[PDB]
Amino acid sequence: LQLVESGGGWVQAGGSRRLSCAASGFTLDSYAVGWFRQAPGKEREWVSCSRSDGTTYQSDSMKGRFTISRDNTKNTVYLQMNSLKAEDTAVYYCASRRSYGCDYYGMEYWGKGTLVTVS
Amino acid sequence: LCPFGEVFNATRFASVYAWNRKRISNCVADYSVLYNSASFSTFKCYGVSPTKLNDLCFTNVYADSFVIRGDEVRQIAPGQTGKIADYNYKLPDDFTGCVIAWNSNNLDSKVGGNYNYLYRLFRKSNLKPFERDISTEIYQAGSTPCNGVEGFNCYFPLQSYGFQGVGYQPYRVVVLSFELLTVCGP
Ligand SMILES: *[C@@H]1O[C@H](CO)[C@@H](O)[C@H](O)[C@H]1NC(C)=O
Repeated sequence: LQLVESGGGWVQAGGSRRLSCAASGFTLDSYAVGWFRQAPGKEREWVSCSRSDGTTYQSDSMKGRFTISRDNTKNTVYLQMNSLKAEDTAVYYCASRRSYGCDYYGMEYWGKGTLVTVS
Repeated sequence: LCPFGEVFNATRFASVYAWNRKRISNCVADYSVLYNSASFSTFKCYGVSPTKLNDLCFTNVYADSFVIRGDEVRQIAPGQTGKIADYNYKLPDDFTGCVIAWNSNNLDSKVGGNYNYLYRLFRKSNLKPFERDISTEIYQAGSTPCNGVEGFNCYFPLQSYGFQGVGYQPYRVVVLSFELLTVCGP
C-alpha cells in the first residue's frame, strides 16, 4: 500500500543520479512500477515502466538516457538517470498497479515524490 | 459423441490474444480417456475431481484453445497474474473446469509450421474472466494522443512469439469450462 521514493537531490548537468522506489505492504512481483515526473507548470510526464516480469519500456523523450530496473528481493525499483540536463529538473514520482504493464491514466498507487534539481 | 477431436487435433491453433472458443452440447464425453492420455504435459482440474468427471452432467462445456510458451502455462489457472492472465486470457477465481497443455515444438515452432502466433503486450486494463480483445489500436503510454500511428510514446499492442525450452517452446492449451445452471459422462 506504500511507495516511497528516495535518492533525489542536487546534480550537476551532465552528471548521473539514481532514484529508488521502495514498496511496502505488498511484493511487487505481480505489480508494474512506473516512474513519472512533474516539472513546475507542466503536465505530468511518463518516464518509464518496469513490468511485473522485469522487462521494461521507456519514453522516447529521454533519448535512452534513463534506465529503470527492479530488485524484488529489496522490493525496490530504480531509475538510473545519466547525462542529466537542466530540463530534467522535476519532482519524480513512483507509481504501481496490479497489472503486467504500466498505464498513464490507470496507475493505482503513488508515492509522494522526490525532487531532482540539475544545475 | 462429443467432438473434442476438432478442438485438440486442429492443424493450426489460435493466437492467445484471439483465443478460440467452441461450445460442446448434447453429447457424451469420456473424460478419463483424455485424463489418462500420455500426450499431455498438464491436466489440472478446479472445482471438479478429474476421476469423477465421467459421473457428472453439465449444461454446456466450453473448449477454449490457443498457443503460449511453456513457462506461461502456469498463468492459465485461477488467481494467476502476468502478461497472459492480465492481457490475453483470464480464468475466474471460481473456475470450474480443466486446463490441459502439451508441448507443440515440432508443430508450431520454426522447426515445424513456422506459424505466426501473437500475444497482446499492452492494455489499458486487465481482462475480465473469459473476455477476449482482438483490437489492434495503437496503445498510448504517455500523455500525448497517438492519432492512429505509432508515434511518440505509442506502441503497437501485439507482438509475435519467438519461441527460442522447454520453457521457451510453444505449448498448445485447451481449457474446458463446465457450465451447470446435455453433456455427461458414459
Ligand atoms: C487426436 O488424435 C490422436 C491421434 O493422433 C487420437 O489418438 C486422439 O484421440 C485425438 N483426440 C481427440 C480428442 O479425439
